[PDB]
Amino acid sequence: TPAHIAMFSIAAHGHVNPSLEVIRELVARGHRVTYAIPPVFADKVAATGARPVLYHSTLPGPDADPEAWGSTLLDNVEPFLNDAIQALPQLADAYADDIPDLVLHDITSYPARVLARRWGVPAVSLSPNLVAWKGYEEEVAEPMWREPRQTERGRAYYARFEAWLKENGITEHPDTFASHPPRSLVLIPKALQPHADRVDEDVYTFVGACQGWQRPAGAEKVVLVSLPAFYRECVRAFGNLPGWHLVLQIPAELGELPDNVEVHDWVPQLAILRQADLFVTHAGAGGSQEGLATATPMIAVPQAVDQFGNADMLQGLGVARKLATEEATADLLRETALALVDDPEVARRLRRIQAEMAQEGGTRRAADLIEAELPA
Ligand code: NA
Repeated sequence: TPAHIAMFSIAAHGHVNPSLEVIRELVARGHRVTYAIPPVFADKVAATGARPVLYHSTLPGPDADPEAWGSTLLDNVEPFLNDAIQALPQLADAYADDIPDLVLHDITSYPARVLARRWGVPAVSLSPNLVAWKGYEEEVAEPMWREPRQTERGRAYYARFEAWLKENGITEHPDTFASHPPRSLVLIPKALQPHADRVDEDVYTFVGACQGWQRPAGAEKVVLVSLPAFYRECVRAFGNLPGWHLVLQIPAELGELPDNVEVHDWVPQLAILRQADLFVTHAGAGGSQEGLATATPMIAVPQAVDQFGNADMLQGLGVARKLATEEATADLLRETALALVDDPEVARRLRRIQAEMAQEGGTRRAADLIEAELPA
């Protein structure tokens, strides 16, 4: 009698954590939720109340080095196809006698898309990062693929992808299949989406609200640094700076610590950000999102190209300064920190963005929108 919603993802934190609360909420509303997942994340998934449906994925495990996921475009993308080809039959079999009413999936799951179509039920894509805007194909996708696509390997990748879709009754081009879902909930704030003005809001809905430690007395400004020489620059930057208190998430090669510095291997990030006045971050999604949700200005120290994207966005919003690790020295860190925490306009902008995020809604709204897709 309860509707059966089948969620699909892979064993990667960034492709599971962002929708965990949505899944929990759907279970709380009485829906029967199953969640296709590799065994390493069975416990994680079961904790939401959803039933794990186990399958073997050939993608790197959640603890693998980022290098394992590849350095080139083809190296990054082929694994998702290879995985999908071998995962599809496993999942088809697992669900054969219990076809769901609706398919939910993280963007990485090609099998979810295929099965939704095979089963004749709606699919809802859940994006943990930015989505395509109108013009993306000409502006980003085509230029990006222009060279690899014309190589032998590239031609054979796309040939293989087309054939696989053809074997499952799909005639959409693989680029459409992969990058252009019919319906998507975007789990990042619109503020972190490039060209958000050209995103098709009949397809995509931004639901980026941040639905997902004690400040020392005498601390007038609290700075959290989260994700060597850089940590020591931070110690020199904030150590014994009057009124400041530094929380360093990093481990005895930092040297002697001043009294206003505390170091942890792990910290409750969101809990500290609620009581923090500055956040030094690598500017991945999540970090960027929690900074905005807590109206905490940021020093963005990006390294992995997308972070350079988030960082430029944040800096474009006037709520962060982007620094290279070459610039990330004590004097510049301190100067930047003083300038950001003392700027009433930075604070005003953060309040605006925080309010916009609240309006997007998060968990409750996402669950509503998923229910609205129940062919019902
Ligand atoms: Na804050």
